[PDB]
Amino acid sequence: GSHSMRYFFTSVSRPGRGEPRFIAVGYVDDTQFVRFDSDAASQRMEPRAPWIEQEGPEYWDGETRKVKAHSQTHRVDLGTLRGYYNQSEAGSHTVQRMYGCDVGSDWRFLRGYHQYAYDGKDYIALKEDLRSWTAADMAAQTTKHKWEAAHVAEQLRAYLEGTCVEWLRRYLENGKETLQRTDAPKTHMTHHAVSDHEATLRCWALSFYPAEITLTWQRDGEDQTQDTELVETRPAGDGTFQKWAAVVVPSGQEQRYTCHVQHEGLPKPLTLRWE
Amino acid sequence: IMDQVPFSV
Amino acid sequence: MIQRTPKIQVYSRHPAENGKSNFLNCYVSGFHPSDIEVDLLKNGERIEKVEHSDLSFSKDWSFYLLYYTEFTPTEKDEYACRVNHVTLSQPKIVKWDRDM
Amino acid sequence: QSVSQHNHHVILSEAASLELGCNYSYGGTVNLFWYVQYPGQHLQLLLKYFSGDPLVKGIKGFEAEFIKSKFSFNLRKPSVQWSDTAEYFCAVNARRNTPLVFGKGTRLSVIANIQNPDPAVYQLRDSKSSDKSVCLFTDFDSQTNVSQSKDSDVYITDKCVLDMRSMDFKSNSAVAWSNKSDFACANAFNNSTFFP
Amino acid sequence: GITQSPKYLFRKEGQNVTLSCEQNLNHDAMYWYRQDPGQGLRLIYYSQIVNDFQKGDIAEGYSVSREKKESFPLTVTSAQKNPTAFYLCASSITLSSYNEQFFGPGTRLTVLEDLKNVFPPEVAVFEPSEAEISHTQKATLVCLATGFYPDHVELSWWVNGKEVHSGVCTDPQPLKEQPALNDSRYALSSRLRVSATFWQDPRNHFRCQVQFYGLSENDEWTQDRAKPVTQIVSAEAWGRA
Repeated sequence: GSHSMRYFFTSVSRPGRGEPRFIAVGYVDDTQFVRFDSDAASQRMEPRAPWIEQEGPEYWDGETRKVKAHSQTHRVDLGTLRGYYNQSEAGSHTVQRMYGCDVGSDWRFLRGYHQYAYDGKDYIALKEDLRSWTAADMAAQTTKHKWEAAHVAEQLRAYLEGTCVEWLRRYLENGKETLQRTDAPKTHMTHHAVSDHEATLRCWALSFYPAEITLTWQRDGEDQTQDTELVETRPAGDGTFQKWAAVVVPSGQEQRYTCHVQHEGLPKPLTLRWE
Repeated sequence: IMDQVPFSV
Repeated sequence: MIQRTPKIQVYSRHPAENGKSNFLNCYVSGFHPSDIEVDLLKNGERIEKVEHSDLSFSKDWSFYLLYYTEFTPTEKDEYACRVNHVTLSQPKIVKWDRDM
Repeated sequence: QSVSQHNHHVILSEAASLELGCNYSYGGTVNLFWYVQYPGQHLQLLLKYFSGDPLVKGIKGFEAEFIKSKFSFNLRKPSVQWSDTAEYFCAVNARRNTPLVFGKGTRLSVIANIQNPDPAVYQLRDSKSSDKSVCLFTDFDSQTNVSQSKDSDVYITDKCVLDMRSMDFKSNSAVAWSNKSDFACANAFNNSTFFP
Repeated sequence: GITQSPKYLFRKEGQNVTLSCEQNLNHDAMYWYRQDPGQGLRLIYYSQIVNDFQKGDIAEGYSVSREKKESFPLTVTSAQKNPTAFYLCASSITLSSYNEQFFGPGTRLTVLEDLKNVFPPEVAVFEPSEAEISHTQKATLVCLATGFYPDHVELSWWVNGKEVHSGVCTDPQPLKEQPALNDSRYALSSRLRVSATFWQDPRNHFRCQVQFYGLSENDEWTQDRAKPVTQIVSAEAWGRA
């Protein structure tokens, strides 16, 4: 189906102690493939997926220089933003940046994005047309006016609509055995009696890729929400994901409840029932 | 690959 | 300044089976700022060699990290995750439940 | 990284075609630029490849062709003008946080077209009425060589092309003067015609 | 836009000189180049953003700083032993490939050992001859700047209060007034050609202006003649029916 490449950048100021901590990661869909950590000893962009190992040394030289240039800009932004909000020099603050591109099932351009956050709140973001900006407050309006006069949206649009889509297609081809292979969830249910009249039914979904999935509980066919607990999708650690949904049902009425699992790797939706 | 060096805020 | 308490999940990579090698995971997510201390515990003591994923963040800009180490579950050993964050007045201990 | 402009000096008559070669040694995606430096002026961008059409139109009838396979960005103009006499620089950027790289440059000399040559030597007197005067050799064709002075007491400037753009008229001119008593405009340019 | 140190400047042996370069374009990246005759543009130093600068290809003998976003001062130390050099400053929005560089006017830096032979120019305008007016119906004015040292001048023509470029050509190189001497003073000529009708109008005002680059105001001068400071010398001429 659809696909996406995304890059994440985080810079945390450590005033008085040195340069900001800088961490950068790259994702194709739900798979990380590159990383950089300013506290690592290599001081280089590093691979994190097997299909990116096919890139020559000039790839890693280019990505290392560009990723360090990102950290230099964030280093100055932390100082600039500190002055925009009249903050003190002794406090720690965080800059976050995310951008990338989505493609459809035909691998043609679908949308691009470029977003920026200060201290975990929206600061400025590129709009859908990739030609204008959304400023979240007065301090960001100064950035918006600066970035509009410099026409930096033209440069980003050329990357998001061109370079970004071209390399996403290349990665999907070089990693077709992993990025294009779907992993259906392996499901099972557990039963635990919390008393002599109620029981907990937990519907499990393990070892699936990609991470998108929906678990819904139904009683006699109608949806259920009360006494239903749903946990966030979590990484298993091997490239696949896990998720479970639980419900507290009366004893002797377990056969009235059904768990419905929907995932790309499933030809038809799964239906789970305890007896 | 990622984008080139960004403009400062 | 917005602060977010981390959500904590302790679990194994594969379904737990006594006497079989596995991986103990601790997934912290939805927290801010990124500064966090996570430790994997075996019977109250810290596990030495523990790896973690590279820092990333969700659409709401909250961070998430995965801490993990190889282990072999038994019947008597108790495992847990110890998390300290600026939003916590005291480090939080979450014991490993085999069915959660 | 390096940028190669193969012609160091190009001399062209007016209305002739211009073809300045440019090649780069970097093997990835690039952005490309052509800069022009007119005499007495600073470097200014002539045209650039941003994206899209490999044939890039520029100012003053210039056009460049970006060929990815040949790693070339040759600059062309179908009919050069005298006002195109300048220095031309090719520049390529390699998208890996490295500064823009310029070629060695190409000096373009456009031979001025003199339509109605009328060579003459005139005497011009100082406006402050100091009895000083200079000799003006003007309106000669471009194939005429104005040789230097053969005496340190006599000064002869190189030839000089002015353009009266309102009349579409270009003319050559050289100036001679001397503080000697034997000096005269009749024999000022004999080393190289109407004489009043 | 971008501004830098004056188009001409000189230094003495054992002295360091700092060339200024400023821009109000809100640009992050700034550059310093040295333009050599056969080598093109050679990068000395470049600054991706404030507080960050990296060496170019010929950084030896030079130093820079970037404590502010607007300024990128280049310092030429005494270890740099080039008798003459042309320095260009540039800036761009970022170091990105999509951003072209804007260039300053440039600066010629000369090694001047003895300052006692620095002289400003004398300027005179020579009026067109009646022979040219009758023969071609055109009138050529000739401006002559003489006796200046070093060859740091900028000649311009002004007609009725406005600078003119049409019908103007200036010698590309000055002449040595004493060509056998290494410290000879220089001479420069220029031509402005107008129609005979225009010159024959007495209301028309012609002016040749020469900007000379010499000593600054804070330089020491212990000679008999006037201090040959940076100044403008001019000569004018009006029409003749």
